[PDB]
Amino acid sequence: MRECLSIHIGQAGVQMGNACWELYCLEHGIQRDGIVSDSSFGTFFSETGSGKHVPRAVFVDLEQTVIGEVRTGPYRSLFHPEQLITGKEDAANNYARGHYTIGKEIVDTVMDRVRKMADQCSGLQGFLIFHSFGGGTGSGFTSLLMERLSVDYGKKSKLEFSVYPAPQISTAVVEPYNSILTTHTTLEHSDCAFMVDNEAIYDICNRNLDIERPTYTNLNRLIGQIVSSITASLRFDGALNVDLTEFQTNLVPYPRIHFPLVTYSPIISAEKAYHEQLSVPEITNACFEYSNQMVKCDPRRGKYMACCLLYRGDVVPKDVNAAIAAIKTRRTIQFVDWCPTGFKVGINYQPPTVVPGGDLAKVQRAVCMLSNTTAIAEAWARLDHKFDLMYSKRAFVHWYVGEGMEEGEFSEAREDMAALEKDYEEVGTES
Amino acid sequence: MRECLSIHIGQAGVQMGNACWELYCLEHGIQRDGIVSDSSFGTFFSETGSGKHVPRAVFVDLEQTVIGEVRTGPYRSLFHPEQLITGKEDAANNYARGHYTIGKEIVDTVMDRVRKMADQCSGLQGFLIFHSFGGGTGSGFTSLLMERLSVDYGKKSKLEFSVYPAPQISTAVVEPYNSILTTHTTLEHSDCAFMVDNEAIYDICNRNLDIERPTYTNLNRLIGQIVSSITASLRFDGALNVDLTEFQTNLVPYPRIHFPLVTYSPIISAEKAYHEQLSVPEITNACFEYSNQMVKCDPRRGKYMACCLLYRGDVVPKDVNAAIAAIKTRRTIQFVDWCPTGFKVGINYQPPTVVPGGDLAKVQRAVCMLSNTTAIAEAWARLDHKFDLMYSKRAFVHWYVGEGMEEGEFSEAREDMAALEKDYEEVGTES
Amino acid sequence: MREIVHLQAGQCGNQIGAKFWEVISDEHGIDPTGTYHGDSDLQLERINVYYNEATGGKYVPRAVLVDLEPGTMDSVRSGPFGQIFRPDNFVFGQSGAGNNWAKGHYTEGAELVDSVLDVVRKEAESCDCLQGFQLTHSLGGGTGSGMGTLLISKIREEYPDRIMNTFSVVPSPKVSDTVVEPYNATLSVHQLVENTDETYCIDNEALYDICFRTLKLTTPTYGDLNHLVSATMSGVTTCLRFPGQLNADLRKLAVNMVPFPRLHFFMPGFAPLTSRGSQQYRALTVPELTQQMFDAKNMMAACDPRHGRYLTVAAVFRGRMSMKEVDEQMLNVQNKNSSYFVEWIPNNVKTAVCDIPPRGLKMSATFIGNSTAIQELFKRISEQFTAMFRRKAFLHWYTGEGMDEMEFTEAESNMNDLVSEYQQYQDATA
Amino acid sequence: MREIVHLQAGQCGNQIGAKFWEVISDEHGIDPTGTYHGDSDLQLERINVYYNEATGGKYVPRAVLVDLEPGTMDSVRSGPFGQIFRPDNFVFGQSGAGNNWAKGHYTEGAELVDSVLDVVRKEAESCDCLQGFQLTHSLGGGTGSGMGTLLISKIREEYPDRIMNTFSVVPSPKVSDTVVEPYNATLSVHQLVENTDETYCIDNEALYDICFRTLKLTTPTYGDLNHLVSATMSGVTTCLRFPGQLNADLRKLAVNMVPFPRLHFFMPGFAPLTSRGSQQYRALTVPELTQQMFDAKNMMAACDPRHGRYLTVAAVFRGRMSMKEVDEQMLNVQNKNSSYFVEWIPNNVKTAVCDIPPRGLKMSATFIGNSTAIQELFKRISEQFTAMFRRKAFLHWYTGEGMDEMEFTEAESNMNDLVSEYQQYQDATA
Ligand SMILES: Nc1nc2c(ncn2[C@@H]2O[C@H](COP(=O)(O)OP(=O)(O)OP(=O)(O)O)[C@@H](O)[C@H]2O)c(=O)[nH]1
Ligand SMILES: Nc1nc2c(ncn2[C@@H]2O[C@H](COP(=O)(O)OP(=O)(O)OP(=O)(O)O)[C@@H](O)[C@H]2O)c(=O)[nH]1
Ligand SMILES: Nc1nc2c(ncn2[C@@H]2O[C@H](COP(=O)(O)OP(=O)(O)O)[C@@H](O)[C@H]2O)c(=O)[nH]1
Ligand SMILES: Nc1nc2c(ncn2[C@@H]2O[C@H](COP(=O)(O)OP(=O)(O)O)[C@@H](O)[C@H]2O)c(=O)[nH]1
Ligand SMILES: [Mg+2]
Ligand SMILES: [Mg+2]
Repeated sequence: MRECLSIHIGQAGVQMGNACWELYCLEHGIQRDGIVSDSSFGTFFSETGSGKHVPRAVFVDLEQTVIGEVRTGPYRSLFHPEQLITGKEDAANNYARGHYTIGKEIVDTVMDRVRKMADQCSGLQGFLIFHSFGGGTGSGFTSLLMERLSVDYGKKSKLEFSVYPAPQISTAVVEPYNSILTTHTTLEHSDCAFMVDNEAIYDICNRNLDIERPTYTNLNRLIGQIVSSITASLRFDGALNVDLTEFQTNLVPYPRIHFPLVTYSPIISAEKAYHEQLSVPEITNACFEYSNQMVKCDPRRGKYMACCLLYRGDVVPKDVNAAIAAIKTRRTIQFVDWCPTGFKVGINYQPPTVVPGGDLAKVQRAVCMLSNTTAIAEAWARLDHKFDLMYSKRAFVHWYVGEGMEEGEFSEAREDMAALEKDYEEVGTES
Repeated sequence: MRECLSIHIGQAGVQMGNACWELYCLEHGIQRDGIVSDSSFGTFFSETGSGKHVPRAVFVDLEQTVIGEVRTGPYRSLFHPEQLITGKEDAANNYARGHYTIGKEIVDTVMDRVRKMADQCSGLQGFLIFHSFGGGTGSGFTSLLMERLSVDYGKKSKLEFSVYPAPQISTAVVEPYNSILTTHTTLEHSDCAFMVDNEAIYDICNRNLDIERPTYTNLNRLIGQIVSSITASLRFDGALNVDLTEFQTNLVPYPRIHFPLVTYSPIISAEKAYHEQLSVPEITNACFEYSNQMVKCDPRRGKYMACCLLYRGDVVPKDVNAAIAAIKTRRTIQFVDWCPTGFKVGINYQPPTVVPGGDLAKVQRAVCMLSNTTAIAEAWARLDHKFDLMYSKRAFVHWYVGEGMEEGEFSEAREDMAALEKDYEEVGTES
Repeated sequence: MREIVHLQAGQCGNQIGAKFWEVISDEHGIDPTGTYHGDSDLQLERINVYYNEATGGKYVPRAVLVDLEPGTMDSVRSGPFGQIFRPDNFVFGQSGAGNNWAKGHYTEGAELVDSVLDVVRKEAESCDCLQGFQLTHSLGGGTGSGMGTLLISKIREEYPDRIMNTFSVVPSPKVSDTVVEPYNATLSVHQLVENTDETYCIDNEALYDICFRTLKLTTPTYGDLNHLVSATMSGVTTCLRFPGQLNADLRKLAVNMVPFPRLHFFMPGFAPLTSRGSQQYRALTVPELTQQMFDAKNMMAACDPRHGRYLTVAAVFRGRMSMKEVDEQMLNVQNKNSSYFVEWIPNNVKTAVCDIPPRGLKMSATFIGNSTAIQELFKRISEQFTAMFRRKAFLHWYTGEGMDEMEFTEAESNMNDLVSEYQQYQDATA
Repeated sequence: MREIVHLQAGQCGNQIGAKFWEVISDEHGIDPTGTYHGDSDLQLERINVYYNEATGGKYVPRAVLVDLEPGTMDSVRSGPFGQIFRPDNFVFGQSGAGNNWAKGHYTEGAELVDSVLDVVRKEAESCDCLQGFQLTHSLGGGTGSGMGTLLISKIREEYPDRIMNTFSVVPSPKVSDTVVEPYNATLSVHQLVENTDETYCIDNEALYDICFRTLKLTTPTYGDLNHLVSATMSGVTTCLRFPGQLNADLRKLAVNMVPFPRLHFFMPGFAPLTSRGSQQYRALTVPELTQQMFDAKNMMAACDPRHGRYLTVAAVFRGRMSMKEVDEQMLNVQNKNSSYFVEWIPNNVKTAVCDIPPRGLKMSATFIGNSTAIQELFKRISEQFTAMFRRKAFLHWYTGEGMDEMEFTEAESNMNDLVSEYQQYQDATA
């Protein structure tokens, strides 16, 4: 187990990155100035021959505003200045700009850094990519990087965390175009994508957590724990270690179906923690309830195809088997017929850490679930419906066309998206 | 290993010389007053029987302005007054003046000093010549010295550092005439020339270094490190010593192809140093990138014919072999077919020193590369194109003719230059 | 002297081996540094079986630890007994297998196969009379199933005469740890069914049950399950290491246990297993041990033996014993459980007794049974295999590593034959 | 007594010699000042082999240090053992060779050749029974390849009966240190192939490999590589310096090792080489040493011996030994590696044993092998030579020193014959 490289693209990805790297530093004990006041922090950090550890990340954006905060923020000393790549003019929520016109200018600079980062790795498990599914830079430039990375690093894991457009909440008018276009250009190249919706996490903050005034500092901070659970196996020892490539081997039965949804348990406030045991069954049963999943799509509306329970902390393997056995015998919880075995257990010894000032309570035992469910097809369909509803009248096509993109690309994108919907239908039925 | 003599001609060469000699004094610990507050500083210095060391250099110029600064500068006591030869009237950027009319008057005075300098040497490795390829004195008078030195000191190394005209930046209108004329008169006599462009070094100061206000005190100071790396083997001990004559034996396959380009790594600011390991592979890989070479010609556009990696400092021979092995297996980096072996390794123990007030950081490990690449033909061609574009209409020929030069010389110069371009074509192709 | 070389592949194999060598070293009185601090001279009488003696009394176990990723092996170095293994035997790769048999058998592990053989050959030459090899791994994993079978095929080609045992952890019936276990298990068995002489099938589900009820352990960790597996592993080789009234080496067990070459899959067992609460209330005598070993509640395999019949059974006792009691109790089991043995074998029990008991126990026994009930285990895996392969559930990962779909059907057909062969002998002449 | 005079040419030769005399002096218990402070009387029994005794017990090694430029030799003076060599033996020029064989053989070195012979002749006369000369240098350099061959031809003309060994560093296959090595190597070999009786080919690439994996040295410097080369150099001459059960002087090795006069290029080896981490885990016995010396991973030449066959092999042991173990292990290697020796030589191993071990080791061995695989080394150099000379890549430097192009083709043709001769004997009678 050796390096995994994290690429944070766009305002969403970068703001998630600083939350993630703040979490990484605390776990390994690296101060905010990069000094290490033992042998496992090399996966995400490089020792600068002086006791100073540099994160193995490339922060890319087309606007200086977001990366300017990091340069002037508390973690200014942490990051290598050359890694913080920034553009001149934002993508203006336009996929075509982020991909063709302004994206092409800065793509080479990013690849130059990635190659230098990759060369200093004895082993390179893969790439983590943090981006927003809806947006100019976070969706147009990531498609460029996915295409560029694939040719150079074929058959290396390329994980991505994507902010899928919420079914009901939206913060931009042309998201359906941006989201569908990026899906077309990443389906063939990406290995698997962990989907999270802002609306779903907002609901958790109100019901599970007692925070009545959540902010993106809360969503990103909570989302950071998801990545920590996924990469804990690389960075820590424990029974049933789960490497990075085991995810694509287990959670992706077919090449085009690689969009597992995210779930995390427990998520409880400090006051509400005193009244709960939080045993292995207690946390485990929460992961399979609609009230806790981080995508607003209802899992009960469909069937599962694979799951990976990334247990963490003071947990006992026997209880994991017993709790999992109880889940499989539920009639309400349905697993597709052609997959007799759906669970991919993983256990780690390092408990989750407590971020000072956070809204999450100290838990000596936590579980993170990654599940590939056909219910996510209900999310693509709404995106498809929202697309042709605008494209029929050419709602905003002139902006995209003028940026060096052809109208035919819109037709191809939906046609590829239409097949993806059909694929989930085919896999969800058995004789 | 014994004396190498440095001749600094023209404003460019002299201003480079004071930067170089400032560097030499600090390395050996000679104060600015020539006093030595142990056995290897005799290559470039002569002990004046009193504890005062005189540099073994001849500073020649046709205008008192530049040498007047040295006479009144901090190093006034350092140089032998008779060595600082100065003329009355500048060459006025005219090659003919610097060679025929005003050059002929002062040539004898220079040779008188050189002979006296040479006589006091038990062994004379060769001559270093610092000059500007474009200019009156730096290009016209150096041709005289090359012709005069060759007859007296046949088969002795005559190294030269030349400021090749930048492809895009230019500070004089008649450089193409001056540069081509000097090339014709030095091709047969010079052994090899290290080429540097002002535009290329300007780019490094902005990108690699963080200096937004570079000056010739920065270019010359950086250029001084190139000469120090080249002559460190003579002045210091270490595995794989590289004498002065090994350069002409290794980097010059054919007599007319002796124009290696310059490259130096690392070049990093103090602040940016904290975030880099600067291991042997890190510095080595930089030397072969277009972003660091000191000639704006793109190396990737051509093929290499020989290279000499002059490693320096706390370096390990095994890492040198491993790093070099990695380079040779690159497909993008191409070496000409008829040269199975291209690298000429050289390692020295003395680390580079830090010039107080400089823009370069303290590095315990540095590498300097001299490479003979066919891509330099793209630099001669632009000079050739810029020549006939003016000579067809006789843009400035009247100035040159009136100074005792014949028009036919212009035709011969380009014809010789044309063959040189053809030579690089012939060597760059194999069955 | 008779000598064995131990191979451990994957996370499961390496972690079992770590506990196994803790048990083996403790019995022979070896300090964690490798020095000998035992009290009885009989420990060094056959210490050559497992340990190569180095200068200064530092005994080095001849174990080869293989793992395509440094992770698991790194923890072994920092473990309590990490400093006993030879550093050069840690043949670790960089790119770990993604829990797919193809990568650990064709693409990645194939690059590391040559390196492992170099270490093994040196060990084999270090022996004066090599007996056989041991492999510890899991059939559900990628490296273990992949690298383990690749090693088995290669060493078999290079040591056809010698023996090779395989203590293989088998997928549990109810709860699984990996999604794609059926593909790995079916392919792995296709290699073991023809290349190994004896196998000791173990499943975590049975071991969890033993701790839950037979041992009353509230919080069992793999530090506990691997001890039971090690205890059985030590019992099988006790006769080699120590004397006894009636001995049985590895070859003796295989000849008696295996009627037909392809039916070489066994299910182990151990006794006595008693909780500290129930330790006081139970007498430790041969009759009590015999009942527990033949109890279906103590088998280390999920398959219930009562659902099938026994072809051959082997009980290896340890410690001070009475041969008359051993024969009487075996006679009782033979008659009482009349229908649990195939008639066409007149007697099915092969007994062996060793003088030295294990750890602080004064008496112990290890159970080995070649039941036909294990056909149920292979039946379930095939059913799960066909459920996925019917529509290529996860086949693109295997096909992308160089495997061909024709291999999957060949493995499926070969696996189906094994069940049919097992069912044939469950019948009786009359 | 039998006596040898050491010659070291160039940077490579001089620096190897400096480490070589540190090892030799340490074994005989010589203080850096030249005084003797040893403990065993057996050190002075044959100290005449290498050292001329001066007044006051100050033993002076009879080594001739030649270098066309003062640089390298100047550091030797300031080194730890600089004050042991005689000042007059430092025959240093001023104009160093520009890494071209022509300058070091015809123009510059030819002026210094006469001076060197004056020092050598005095040393040769100082001996009572001179055995042979030793030359340490590099084939890729200018002075070493040039001056070394010029010395060899001259001294051969003046000492035809005596022996001359040549420990020559040979260009590495992958990474080179000089651009024009092919020209120097091909010309140098053309001189050695007919003027020297035995050669010990060494390459830095193999030595780097030994340190990397066989010795686990993180930062190897030439202070480390030259020690391994010196260790082998000391082993070859141990029988002269110290007694043993079965001795072998320089002449004995050459007669046994060289079947045909032109096939006198060898590849050395040494054992035991163990990292401090792995030192504890390995037993030091004759069987262990034999495996390592014949291991292709320990050869000091890039060419893999398994790609060819052995014509003759010599293993010189040191320290307390058992002759039966030596014969048994050599018998094992002879039979086990059946196809690694040419049949037309019934037995290929020439053994020798010395009583005294080296430094603090209790047992050591030095390996010498006249493999036909070395034909690969000459094959590569010729291929590189023809690649450059096909269009006169760097020929103007050599032609300007007085050489003629006809010499290059003569050297090329002579070199091609050597490969053809090697290939002829790789065949078998049947
Ligand atoms: N969870 C979370 N989502 C964010 C955050 N910041 C932005 N987003 C999401 O990003 C979506 C819009 O795309 P952005 O990422 O903001 O835009 P971009 O990536 O900078 O690309 P541009 O169009 O060039 O600005 C919004 O709908 C938000 O939901 C954040 O900090 N946390
Ligand atoms: N790098 C560097 N280049 C210089 C420096 N000084 C002058 N030059 C270059 O010299 C070129 C013009 O020739 P000069 O050397 O200035 O003129 P000269 O050698 O004094 O000859 P004259 O024509 O007689 O003045 C300019 O294009 C500059 O690029 C210097 O200090 N550093
Ligand atoms: N009994 C036991 N089984 C284990 C242990 N560790 C892992 N396993 C089993 O190993 C299986 C996973 O395969 P694994 O060997 O980790 O994959 P590999 O590293 O590629 O060989 C799981 O189904 C676990 O049941 C252990 O310590 N004890
Ligand atoms: N093993 C070893 N090789 C060396 C050493 N120094 C130099 N070399 C080799 O010598 C070669 C260069 O030739 P060199 O002898 O320095 O040129 P010369 O001075 O004209 O003889 C390089 O290819 C190096 O590999 C050393 O200390 N040890
Ligand atoms: Mg933006
Ligand atoms: Mg001027």
